[PDB]
Amino acid sequence: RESGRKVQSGNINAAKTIADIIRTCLGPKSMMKMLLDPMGGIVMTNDGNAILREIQVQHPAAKSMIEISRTQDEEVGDGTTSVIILAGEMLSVAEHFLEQQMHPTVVISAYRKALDDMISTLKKISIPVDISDSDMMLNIINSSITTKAISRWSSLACNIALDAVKMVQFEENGRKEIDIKKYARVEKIPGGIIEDSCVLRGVMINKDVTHPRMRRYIKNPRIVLLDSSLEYKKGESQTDIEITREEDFTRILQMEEEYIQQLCEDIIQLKPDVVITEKGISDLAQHYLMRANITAIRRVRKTDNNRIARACGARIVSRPEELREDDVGTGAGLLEIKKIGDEYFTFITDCKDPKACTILLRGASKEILSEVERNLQDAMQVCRNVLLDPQLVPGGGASEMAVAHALTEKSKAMTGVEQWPYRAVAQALEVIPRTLIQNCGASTIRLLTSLRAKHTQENCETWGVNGETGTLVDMKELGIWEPLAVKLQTYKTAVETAVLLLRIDDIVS
Amino acid sequence: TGETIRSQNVMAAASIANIVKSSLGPVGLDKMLVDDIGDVTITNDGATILKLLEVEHPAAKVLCELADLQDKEVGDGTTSVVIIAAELLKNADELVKQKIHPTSVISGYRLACKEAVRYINENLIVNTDELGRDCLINAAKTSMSSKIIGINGDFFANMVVDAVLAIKYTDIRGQPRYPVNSVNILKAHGRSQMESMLISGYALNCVVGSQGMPKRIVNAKIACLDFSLQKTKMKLGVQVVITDPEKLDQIRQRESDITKERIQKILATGANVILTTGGIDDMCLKYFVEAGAMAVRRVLKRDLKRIAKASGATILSTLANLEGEETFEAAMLGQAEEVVQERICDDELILIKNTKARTSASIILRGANDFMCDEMERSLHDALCVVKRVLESKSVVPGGGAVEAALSIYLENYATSMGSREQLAIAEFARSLLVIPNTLAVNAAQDSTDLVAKLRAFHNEAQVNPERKNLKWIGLDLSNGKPRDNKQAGVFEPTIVKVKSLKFATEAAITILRIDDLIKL
Repeated sequence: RESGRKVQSGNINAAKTIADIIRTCLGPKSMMKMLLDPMGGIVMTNDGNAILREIQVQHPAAKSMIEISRTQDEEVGDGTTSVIILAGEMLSVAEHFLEQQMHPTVVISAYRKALDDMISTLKKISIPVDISDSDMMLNIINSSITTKAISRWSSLACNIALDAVKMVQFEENGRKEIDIKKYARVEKIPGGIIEDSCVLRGVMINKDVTHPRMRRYIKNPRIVLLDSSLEYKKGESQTDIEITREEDFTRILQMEEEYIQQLCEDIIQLKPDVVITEKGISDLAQHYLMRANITAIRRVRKTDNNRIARACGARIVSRPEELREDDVGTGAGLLEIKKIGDEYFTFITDCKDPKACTILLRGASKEILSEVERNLQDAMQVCRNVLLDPQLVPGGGASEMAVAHALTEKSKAMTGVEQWPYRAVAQALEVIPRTLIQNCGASTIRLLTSLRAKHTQENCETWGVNGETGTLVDMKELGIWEPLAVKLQTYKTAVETAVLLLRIDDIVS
Repeated sequence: TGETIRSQNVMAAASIANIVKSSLGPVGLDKMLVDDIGDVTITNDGATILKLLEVEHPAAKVLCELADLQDKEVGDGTTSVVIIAAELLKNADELVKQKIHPTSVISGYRLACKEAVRYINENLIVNTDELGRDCLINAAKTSMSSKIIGINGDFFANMVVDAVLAIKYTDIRGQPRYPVNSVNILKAHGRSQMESMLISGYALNCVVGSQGMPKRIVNAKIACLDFSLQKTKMKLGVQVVITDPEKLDQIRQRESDITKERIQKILATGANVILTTGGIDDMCLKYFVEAGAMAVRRVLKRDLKRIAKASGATILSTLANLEGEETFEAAMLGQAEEVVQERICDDELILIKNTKARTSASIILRGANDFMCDEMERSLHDALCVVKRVLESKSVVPGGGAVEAALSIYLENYATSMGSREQLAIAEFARSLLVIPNTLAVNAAQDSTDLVAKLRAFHNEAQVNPERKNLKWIGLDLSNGKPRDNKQAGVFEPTIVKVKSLKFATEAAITILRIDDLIKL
C-alpha cells in the first residue's frame, strides 16, 4: 500500500537515477557505463537497451522506463538512449513545486501544449533534405557512423545503405506513408570483400536459399510463388488413405501424379524454369516438376516469400488451376545464382513494380561482415526517417535551445498555471546540451550562457553545442545532422512518459 | 474487535476509497496495480481495477462484491458507490464514538435513502430528445479530447449524436429497438475531416467488380456470403469418358460449368447484389453476369455480419451448408431498399442503403490521418453510451453532481422536522453526499471546498431544474464542475444509476456496523 507524494517522489528518484549515467553515455564522445555482475562480469556500453535489460529494477516505474524504451526500440531502435534522458527533468523540475500545490491535470495539459509547440518549431528549424541526392543523404549517415566511430569500410556502406532504403520506398496506408526497412535485406557473407559489391534489384535472399536449387542462372523465365493447393488427390477426386500398401500403390499413384501434372501444365503456360512452393508442397509434386524440367524448392519461411514476392512485385497465387505472368513473375524478371565464397547465392533482380533494391555486403569473414553491418544497421535507420520526413534538423543543442526558448514566450503568452511547466520543460530540453559539455570537458555554465546569447542573435538555427570540440558550432559546417522524424518521436516518447508517471500516485497490490 | 474491527472496517475502506477517488471521471488517474510478481496493470474506472486487484481485509472483500454488483448491472456509477459508503463509515463512527447506537444511525441512513430516491422521483425528466443526454453537443465534446477533433467540436457532435439518438437502426438479427448496439460507422481518412458526413444506410469498404456487371440496383435482394469463390475444386465426377488425351483436359475443366448452374439457382430464390466475403475472379464474375447479378467481392465480414442480421431471412453468412459453392433450396434471401454506388473519400464503394426488416443508419467518417481513425473510435464509444442510457431510461435526472448539493439541502429540512437521533443520521448521510463534487475537483485539479460552496450558493429552493443556473441548481462539468444549464455544458444522469448506488451504499453500511467479533480458533 503506497500513496501520495512518496509514490510521486519515488517516480522522480527512480527515473532520475536511470538517466544520470546514461546521459554520460550520450554523444559520439561519451562515457561508458560500468556494470559489475555479482559473478564479477563487466559490461562497458553506452546503448541504453543493453543497459536497461541488464540492470535490476525494483520500481515498476523503472520497469515502465524499459517499456517506453521498448516503444522507441520497436518503432525505431535508435534514440532509446535519448528518450529516457528528456523524461527525467520533466518530472524532476516541474513536479515538486506544483504537487506541493497538487494540480496533476494542469501539468498534463501543460505537457500537451509542450508537444505541439515543439512540432511547429521543428518545421521552423528544419530545412528540407533531398531524397533525390545521395550526398544530401551522405553526411547524415556520416554523422551516424562516427557515433560508433567505425569508418573502415562503413563509408562505402553509406552509399549501399542509402541506395537500399531510398529504393525500397513503397508503403501505403491510403496516403503512401513509407517507414519501411523490412522490405530491405542485408547480405550476410563470409566470402568476398565489401567494396566491389553493390546493391542489386529486387529483394536479395540469404536466409534459407544459399544453394543453386533454383537454377544456375536465369535471364528470361519467371518466378512462381505457390501458396496454392498442391495436395494431391488420393481417390478419383477423393481424399482416401495414402500409399502404404501395394494395393494402395497401384490405384492411387495414377491419380497422385494426375493432380500434379494439371498444376504443372498451368505453370508451363508462363514458361518458368524455377518454381518455389511453400504451402501444400508434396514430395511427389516437387519432383514431377523435375520431370517437367523445373527445379522446385521448398523448406523456406514465410517472411522469405514475402521478400521474394517483393523481389518480383507479384501476387502469390492461391488459385491452383490457373497461373499467369500477371499473377506471378511480373515482367520478364531476372534470377542470378553466383559463387561468392564457396556457396552459390541467389539474387532475384529485375523487380517489376520497380524501385526495389537491397543491401549486398560481404566481409572477408563473418566478423568483418558483422562490424560493417551494425553501422549499416544504424544507417538504414536514418534513411528510413528521411523517407518518413524529408527535412533535416541540426544536431547538438541547435534543435534543443531553439525549442527551449519558444516555450518561454508561449509561457509568457498563455501565462496561466501552465506557464511554470513550460519553463521547466525548457530546462528539461537543455540537459542534452548540458551533458555534451561533460561529454567534451568544458565549463558548463559559460557554454549554456553563450548558447542563450546565440539565440538572441542567430536564434540557434544551426549553432548548437558540440560535445566533440566544446564550442557552439555551425551544424552546417560540421555536418552534424539528423531527420526531423527521429527528433519528434524521441520527444513524443518523453512526453508520453511524463504524462504517464504523473498519473501514478498510488502503487498497490 | 468490537470498535477496533469497526475501526479496521473504516481504515480499510478509506484506503480503498482513496484509490477510486483518484480514478473518478475522465479527469481520474491511472493507478499501478501489483497483481503478480512481475505484472503491474495501470488503469482507472476503479470498479474494474478492484477486479484486477486482490482483497486484503474482509472489509476490503465485501466492497469488491458491492462495486461488482453495480458493475454487472450497469457501467455507470460503478466506481462511485465505493466512495459513498466509506463516507458513511466515518460519519457514523463519530456518532458511535459520541453516544449513538449503530442501529440508530443506519435507520436514518436508510430513511434518508428512501427520502433521497423520492427526490430522484420528483427530479425526473423524460424529455431528453432535443435536450439530449449531457447537452447534445457536449455528449461527445468533453469526450472528444480537442486535438484536431475539437475544431469540429460542434460540427461532429451535431452529426454523431443525432444519427444514433432516436432515429432508426436495427438491432441484433432484427430486434425492435432504437440503436443500443454497435453501428456500421467506419473510420477512414482522405482530403479533409470537415467532409465527414451522415449516410442513409450502410457503410461498406469493398472491392467492386468491373466487366459489365450492374453498378446500381434499386430494390435489391442481398446474398451475404460467408463462403469464398475463385474456383470450386473437382478432378473427377463429371465427364468420365475418354477418346483422346485432349479429353483428359476436358474432364477437369467441368468444375467450371457446374458452378454455372448453381449461380442461377442462387439468383432464383432471391438475389440482385452478391456480396462475397471471399474473393471472386473475373472468370468467376462471369458466373454472375451471364445469370444477371451484381457480384461485389472481398466484402469485409465485420460490416457484412451487420448486414446479414439486417437483411432479413436465412442468409449464407449464417449457413453452414457448403458444396464449394452451395445452391439455394427454398427461402434463402436478404432484403434492401436500394444499392447505390457512391463516390466517398474519392473511393467508389458500394453504399448499401437501408435493409428491409428495420431500415437503418450509419456514418462514413472522413479524416486526414490514420490518427483521425483512432480518435473517432472513442468519439464513437461515447455517443453509443449516451444513446443507450436514453433509450432504456427515457426518464432521466438533470444533474449528477448538481443533485448532490441539493440532496444535502433536501435532507437538512428532512432532518430538521424529523425529531430525535434520526435527525443527526439524516444529516450525516447528507455529509456523505458532498464527496461527489469533492473528488471531481481534485481529479479536475481544482478546489473541492470552493466548488461545492459555489453549488449550494446557487439556489432558490431545493430542486434541481433546467430553469436557470444563477438562482437554481442545474448541471456540472466533468472538467470544471461549475453548475451549468443542461443544454449548453451541464450534465444529466439516468435515474437507474443513482437509485442502485444509493441503495447499495446503505446496503454495505448496515452490515459493517453489525461487525463486533474477531473470533478464531
